[PDB]
Amino acid sequence: KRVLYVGGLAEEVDDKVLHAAFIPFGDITDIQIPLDYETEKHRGFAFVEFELAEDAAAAIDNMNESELFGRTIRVNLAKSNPQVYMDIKIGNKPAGRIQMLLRSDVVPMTAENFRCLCTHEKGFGFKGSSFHRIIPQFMCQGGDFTNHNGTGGKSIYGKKFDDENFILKHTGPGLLSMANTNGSQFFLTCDKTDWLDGKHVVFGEVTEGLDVLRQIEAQGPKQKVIIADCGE
Amino acid sequence: LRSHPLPETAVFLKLSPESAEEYYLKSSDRLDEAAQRLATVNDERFVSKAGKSNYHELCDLISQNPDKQSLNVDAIIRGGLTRFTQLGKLWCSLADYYISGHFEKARDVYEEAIVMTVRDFTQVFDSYEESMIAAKMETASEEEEDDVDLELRLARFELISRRPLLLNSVLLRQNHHVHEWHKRVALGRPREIINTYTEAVQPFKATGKPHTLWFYEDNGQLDDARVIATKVNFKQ
Amino acid sequence: RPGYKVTKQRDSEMGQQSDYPEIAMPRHRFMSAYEQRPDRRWQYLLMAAEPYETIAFKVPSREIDKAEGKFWTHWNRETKQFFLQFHFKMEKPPAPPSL
Amino acid sequence: SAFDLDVVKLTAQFVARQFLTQLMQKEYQFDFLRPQHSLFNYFTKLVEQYTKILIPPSKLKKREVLDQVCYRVEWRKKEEEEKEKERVAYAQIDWHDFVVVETV
Amino acid sequence: DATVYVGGLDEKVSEPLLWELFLQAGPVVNTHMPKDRVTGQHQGYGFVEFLSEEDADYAIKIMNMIKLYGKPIRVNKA
Repeated sequence: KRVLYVGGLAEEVDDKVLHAAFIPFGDITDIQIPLDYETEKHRGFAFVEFELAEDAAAAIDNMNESELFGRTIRVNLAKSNPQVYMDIKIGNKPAGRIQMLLRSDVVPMTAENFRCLCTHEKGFGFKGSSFHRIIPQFMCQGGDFTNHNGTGGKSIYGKKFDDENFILKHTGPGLLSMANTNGSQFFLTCDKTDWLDGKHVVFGEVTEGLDVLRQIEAQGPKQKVIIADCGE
Repeated sequence: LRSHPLPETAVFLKLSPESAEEYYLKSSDRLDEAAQRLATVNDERFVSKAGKSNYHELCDLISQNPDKQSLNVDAIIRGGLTRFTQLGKLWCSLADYYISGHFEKARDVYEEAIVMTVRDFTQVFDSYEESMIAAKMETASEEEEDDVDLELRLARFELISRRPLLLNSVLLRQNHHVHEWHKRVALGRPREIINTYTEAVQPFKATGKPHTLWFYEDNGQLDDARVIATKVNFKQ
Repeated sequence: RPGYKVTKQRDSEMGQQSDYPEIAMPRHRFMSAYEQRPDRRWQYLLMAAEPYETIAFKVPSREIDKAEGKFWTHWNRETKQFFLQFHFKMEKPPAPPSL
Repeated sequence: SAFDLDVVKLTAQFVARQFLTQLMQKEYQFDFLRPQHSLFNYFTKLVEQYTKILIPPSKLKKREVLDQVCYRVEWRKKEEEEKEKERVAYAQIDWHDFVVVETV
Repeated sequence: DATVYVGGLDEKVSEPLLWELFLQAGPVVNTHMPKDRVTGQHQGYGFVEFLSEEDADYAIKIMNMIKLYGKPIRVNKA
């Protein structure tokens, strides 16, 4: 809930202008502006990531429909426990953003691994990888960024790490759980999957974009499902 | 650069040589800001001149405002030099308007070149003959409330042309304040007569025209009649 | 700024008397006219309730009343940000307000 | 963690009664004194607790205990369910059965 | 656990590529993959009895990685 979409940007607006306009609400960790290399100009929008979700929230309230460089801008969510996002592309088509809360309070090692794999801060991660196993009414599995078939992946700690605990249960759809010997592979549940309780470590939940998860499930893969971008 | 930082900690022409050798420019602008702050007369303006020698430009224009008249217009020329055009230019027009009517009218013109500028220029016309021209053009640009505004302009500015624009408002909407728009021509018995003929074309407005040639509660029940068993109420 | 407000009224215990806690509030969604059962290019503020028929309201203006963090970020998504953010369901009188 | 615990609780014992603010200047062991170091918070707890022991240094002569535990007791699921229902139905109705009247 | 239920298959698969397929993991002692008589074709779900239970619980762990005709294969205890 830390990443914001910012649209309606005049040509003169750039990453410096955005930093200056949004920093009053709190520290910012990243600013991305898609470019058209044929023109060398941006496409009128950007994504601003705040350090704190509370600050991102205050920014949405005060900046949405505000004026920047003479015109009205649009600001909204793009898609203590870390929150991360994945932007999903299905076939050649953007599907939207899934936002996830990681339960560092319950499973700190498991949450930290997934967090780092979203940011790529350890030198590798999920960006550009696929959901290679998708079963309707069950789950969508990804994170195999080395072999892309369920045989690969690696954690930030080495090839594998221990099951921390089984406190969190598979109680319904939209939960994050480790595939397994934990590495980087994970799944997003599409129903209650309680037969996996005590076998797979649950470590997070979808907070925004359940609809995007349902679009992934709809491919259960009939079309490639790619993590086009991700981060914290 | 670290040596430049330690030298900055140590910290005028020779010092400028040491600084330029140390370089970066943002620190120099910060130094000019330090001069403008520490001086807070004419020597500060000289520091602004050295700052001009150094080459945020809008911030320099703000310092020029702090220096406050043709020289300020020269500073406006420097602001024009700073960029071909986005909000900072609007700030320049804002400083131009806040304080030489031509300085505001020109910025209002450039704002007119690109609708909010037309709105601010409309506010400038609201501040005021030429402003009346801008306002009448704003109404004639092609809304009944705006027609009421133009009628207010007739009430202020300036008569037959007002009758023509009133004819335009009448053709635009034959509905009950139009007689009052005709009343401006009386400034009245004739405009009231137009209010009467309009009543024939359709209440108290004709009587007001009669006073111009020279109970409100019953006029109000009559207004209830004027609302667009119900007919029986119109009878009562 | 300027915003729109709709007041939808429902039956007066006339036919709803025949109550088995089966989903026994109305829901709104913004639909693009790009899909219809000829012409298109505008949005509709559709409002739906189980028995009664759907209802739509054309929104030519690109954006109106689209606020910015009205409440203090409390997360009961209900259906979506739109519904919780700006709807009221007087269930006792059967009046659905939307703005 | 016995070391950390012991030093926290000791500096907390003394801090509960100027001696620490002098110790810091006289002697990286007590790095928890700054609110920066996480453990600092727990420190603020211990001290408070000790500060409390200094309160009734008076006997406690507490039926009553029961009453108290009841009052403490006295001092969401359904909602989640209803919400779920709503999501289901919203997801499951024809948003193409249009029949509009006006426009704004 | 000695037996597993296996869903989501294509009829070109038969009892043989199940034999071969699950003995890749561990030997299928008793194979059952229905042949439907009426239209002479397979619905694609399977039941497997093993030597003992340990085979089959490891089979629960490893087992659902098989993909029959580009497509997913269900394996669960029974």
